[PDB]
Amino acid sequence: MPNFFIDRPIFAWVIAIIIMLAGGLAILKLPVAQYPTIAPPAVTISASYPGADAKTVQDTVTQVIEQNMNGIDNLMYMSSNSDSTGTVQITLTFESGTDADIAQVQVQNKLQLAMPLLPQEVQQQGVSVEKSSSSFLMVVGVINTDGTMTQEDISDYVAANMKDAISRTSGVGDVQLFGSQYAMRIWMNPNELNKFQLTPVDVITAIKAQNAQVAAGQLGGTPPVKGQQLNASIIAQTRLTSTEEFGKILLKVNQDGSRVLLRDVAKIELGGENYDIIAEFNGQPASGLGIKLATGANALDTAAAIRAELAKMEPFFPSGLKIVYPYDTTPFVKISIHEVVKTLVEAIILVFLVMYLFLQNFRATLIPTIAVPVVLLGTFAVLAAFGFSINTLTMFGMVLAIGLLVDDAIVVVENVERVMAEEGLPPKEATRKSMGQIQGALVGIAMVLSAVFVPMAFFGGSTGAIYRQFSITIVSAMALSVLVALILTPALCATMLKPIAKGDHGEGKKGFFGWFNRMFEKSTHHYTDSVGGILRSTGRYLVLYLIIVVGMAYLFVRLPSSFLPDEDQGVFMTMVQLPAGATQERTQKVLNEVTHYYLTKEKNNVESVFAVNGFGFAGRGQNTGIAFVSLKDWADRPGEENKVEAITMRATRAFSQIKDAMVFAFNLPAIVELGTATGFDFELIDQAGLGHEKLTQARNQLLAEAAKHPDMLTSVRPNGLEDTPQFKIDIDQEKAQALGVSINDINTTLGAAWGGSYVNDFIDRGRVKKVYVMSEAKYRMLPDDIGDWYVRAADGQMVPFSAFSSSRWEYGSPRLERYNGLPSMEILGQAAPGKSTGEAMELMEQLASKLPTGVGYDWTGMSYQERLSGNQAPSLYAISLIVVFLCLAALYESWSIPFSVMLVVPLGVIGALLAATFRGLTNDVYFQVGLLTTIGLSAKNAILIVEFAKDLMDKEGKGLIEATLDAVRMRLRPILMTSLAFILGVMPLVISTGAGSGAQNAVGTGVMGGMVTATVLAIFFVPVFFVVVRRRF
Amino acid sequence: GADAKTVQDTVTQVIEQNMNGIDNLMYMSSNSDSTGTVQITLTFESGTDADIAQVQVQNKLQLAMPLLPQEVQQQGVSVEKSSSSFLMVVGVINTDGTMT
Amino acid sequence: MLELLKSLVFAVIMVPVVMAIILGLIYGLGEVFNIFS
Repeated sequence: MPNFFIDRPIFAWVIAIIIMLAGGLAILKLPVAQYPTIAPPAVTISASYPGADAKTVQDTVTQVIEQNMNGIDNLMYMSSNSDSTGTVQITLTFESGTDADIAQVQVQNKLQLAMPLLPQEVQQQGVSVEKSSSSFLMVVGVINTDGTMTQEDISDYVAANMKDAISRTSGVGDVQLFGSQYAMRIWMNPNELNKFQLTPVDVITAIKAQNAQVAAGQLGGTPPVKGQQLNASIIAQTRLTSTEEFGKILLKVNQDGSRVLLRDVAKIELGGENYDIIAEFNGQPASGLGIKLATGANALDTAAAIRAELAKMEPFFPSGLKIVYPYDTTPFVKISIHEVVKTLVEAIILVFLVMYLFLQNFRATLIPTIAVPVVLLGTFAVLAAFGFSINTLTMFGMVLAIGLLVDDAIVVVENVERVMAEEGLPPKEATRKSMGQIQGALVGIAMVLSAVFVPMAFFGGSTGAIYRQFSITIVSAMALSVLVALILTPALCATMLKPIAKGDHGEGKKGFFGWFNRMFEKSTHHYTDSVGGILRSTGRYLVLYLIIVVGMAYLFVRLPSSFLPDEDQGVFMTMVQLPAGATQERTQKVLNEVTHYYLTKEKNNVESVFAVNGFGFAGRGQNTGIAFVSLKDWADRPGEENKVEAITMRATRAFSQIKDAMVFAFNLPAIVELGTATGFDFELIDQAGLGHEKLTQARNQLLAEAAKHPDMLTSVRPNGLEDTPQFKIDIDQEKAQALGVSINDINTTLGAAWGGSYVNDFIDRGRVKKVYVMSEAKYRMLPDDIGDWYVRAADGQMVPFSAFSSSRWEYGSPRLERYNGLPSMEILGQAAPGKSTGEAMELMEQLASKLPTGVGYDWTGMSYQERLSGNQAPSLYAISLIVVFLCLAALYESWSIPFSVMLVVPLGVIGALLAATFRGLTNDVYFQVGLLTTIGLSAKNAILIVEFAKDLMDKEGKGLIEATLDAVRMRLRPILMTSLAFILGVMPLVISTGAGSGAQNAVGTGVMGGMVTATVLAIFFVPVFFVVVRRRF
Repeated sequence: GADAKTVQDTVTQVIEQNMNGIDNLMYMSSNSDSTGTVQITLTFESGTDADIAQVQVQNKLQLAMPLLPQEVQQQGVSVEKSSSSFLMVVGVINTDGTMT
Repeated sequence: MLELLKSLVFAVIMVPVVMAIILGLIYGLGEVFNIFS
């Protein structure tokens, strides 16, 4: 087949042409995202039930929904959390790969039937049903710098004058608003109501009454009279467009007709639906747009289009109005591109150098430079053909696939120079023989590696998706290379190489190259001089081979594991917790203390503070909040101190000093879905429906033994929340309707007065919007304000609450969970340093085992997955062991020699470890995919050596050693070529700091060093392996 | 019984919003009329899967139902793969006139 | 594009070194095995 093209070089070019086009056709159509999808499909339902408590939300809504989720498919597990914001979030967990839409539609439709069973206010508010994405292209912060508006004020211009336009930009799928539109905020004063003997109900029904759609009919509509000729549409009462109108919403009228108005006993202005969360950007009111990268869109493209949209609204911005982008992914991605090609193009040059340093002439040093791009170009077309996207994962694997690409050609063009330099043969005929010798070699190898690299694509869950981005990248680009090696380069080796005389290594050259070749050829001798020595006595080199191998596990197991390196991203979050029920205002001060701190101490590196009050990760309400901070670009942040994690603890150490709060700042997991490799998610489940308290007791009880095994566990904590003093009140039914006082008015006034109540819709500026009714805060603050509110007795007299009502403080849990529809309590912890999770997990199970009757548990999330994808690891290695031996034995027709190859494995791996531990690293896939390209190349150099050595015994007939030496020598240079080229190309990735550096450096170190030992060690020991296997057999 | 404009802000634009970011979305055209009724016809890439299309639409649409005035909800909101050109028309009469 | 002139030098300057590295390895290491032979 190689000879097919030798006689048809153009027919090689022709293919080499198509590849550049298709590849080129891919570079334009190949998508862009910092990361692809990893997380398994999960649906999340969002329902709100205003002014409420966790158990109401649970009791009335959740469990109802829990029931009807039945019938849906591919469910992994069902999570629920209920809270004292009158909110639910039910996230449904679906098997990886499960169609998320079907997953969606099914859910939402299971919901429709269950919607009726829900409360109306639930229904009138609506519920939101989502696929789970916490990813965002960027956070659009928006601000007004003259202080002339609120964030609610600003909130609306966002939704109304901004939000939709960007929703209509190209490449954005999702537009969130981090603030609420105006709503009509009615604020009711009892003391005015009673004066008029009135209720919110009086207000309510009135609001409903006179703000609504009254549909009419037609004049002249059908059927008409014959003789008709004037038919139109009739227009009659409609919703109100303005507050002042609402004031004229008319509570009541008299027989004389005097008007009691809505504003005659309650203030009115537009407002935020929820005053829950406050925003501050660098100290002033704010909101924000969560923007998410649409599926397959070009991450670098959308963020710009966004910037463009917002550029043209600028004339239309009020004074002080401005935008900010406290968060964006695009910045980190663009560089990630430019860093990869800089790795490829500069490596093509080194090769041009290396081939030059050796061949020292221009023509051959061109050919791989032809050969290397084509596959690269070609690879993108394989990727984009079945449609991977350029991403962080996929770029590192390409560069890691260099090492196999670089050497494929060099090996190829190498063997032709040797034949020429040794046999002086014309390159074209010279080319064939090179191919004649090594053709079977390439075949076996490309079988081997594909046996090494394909295994990992069958990995499960989130992590496997990580592994098959590299794997499918590393399997294709390696395949195309072999086609090239077998096709173009030979016709490039036949045509584009010039003849050289028989017997010339170039010693007779002048200058640095004669000095060179003389040195190298001399460096060749001593090496084999000892190798032959190495071979006279094998037993020693077998003993010492065991030694190296032992330290491998010793250094291998001593090395901890992780998912992903943590990068300075320019941004980091800091998280606050106050005591329980601790108020909002208090919450907001430390923030300003938080915010000010950055701008105070971190002024250099910190550009901005984007603040959130009342919203936690660990649950919501006043006593929590987060400061999302931004920094200046790395180039503005010299040294590690200026870098986040450095910034982090510094910031952290200072916030330790705080009073009243749990303040800690931390980095952002490059993927916020991945959790922790040493940590675990767990559920304390009540199988028996014991209720709550008991369920708790086991929990804390479960921490007791837990905290009695830090030796295994650490950080073992419940994620959820604690019972607070919460205010009971008792209705005395009998006293009530003894006054002739109906219950709902009591209940309804109540939930509406104190809780606040959404009545109905109006429109503003042509925008349909909500109405609310509620008591002025100062009115609704406190229990003594309860009795301030009165009720209209059926007889007309106004009835206070302190009359029929009797109350107490009490404890209740202002958040609640059910897991797969069983009340759950989360726990969170990690394995002790030096301890793996499953050991921890096993112990929870034991400690979970010993819990009270009715107490179950479930592991979940990264624990649920860490359970299933652990079983899979060894069964693949064996498959990955089996396939590998078979193929060589095919190439070799030997049930032993293949072992002579297999022993090279620890030689590259060992050096690889050294560098990760000397730099004190951890075990990750940038490392564990790098552990692979290394091993192969080490089995690349031994197979070939044994190819010739074998070739020397079966063809030239030469005995075992004299061939063994013979092979190692001839292959000396190319190994030296190989290792020489590969090592310097990855050099930048070793020193690389800055954005994306931890990842870059990750691949770099484990690969570089192991390629120090593989290069150097293997070439010594692999001839022994061969000899020790061959002699033994 | 209402008017287009209201209908447009009560529903139509309530609808236009959740419709950002569904796949193969070539263009949208909507209408609201003095009969109180809407049509919103979506068109997606030639070769698109209309069911799948039907699904993402169905998915986003759910977002806006709570944003609907009730009778619209009670009246119900259907999403249907549409063709504005009837295949045919079959007509009918009574030829003895015995019917109207 | 001082970008390439930036990498061009170092990419060249290291070539003899790393080759100088390993020739010294085989120098020092080739001394190991004769010595350990």
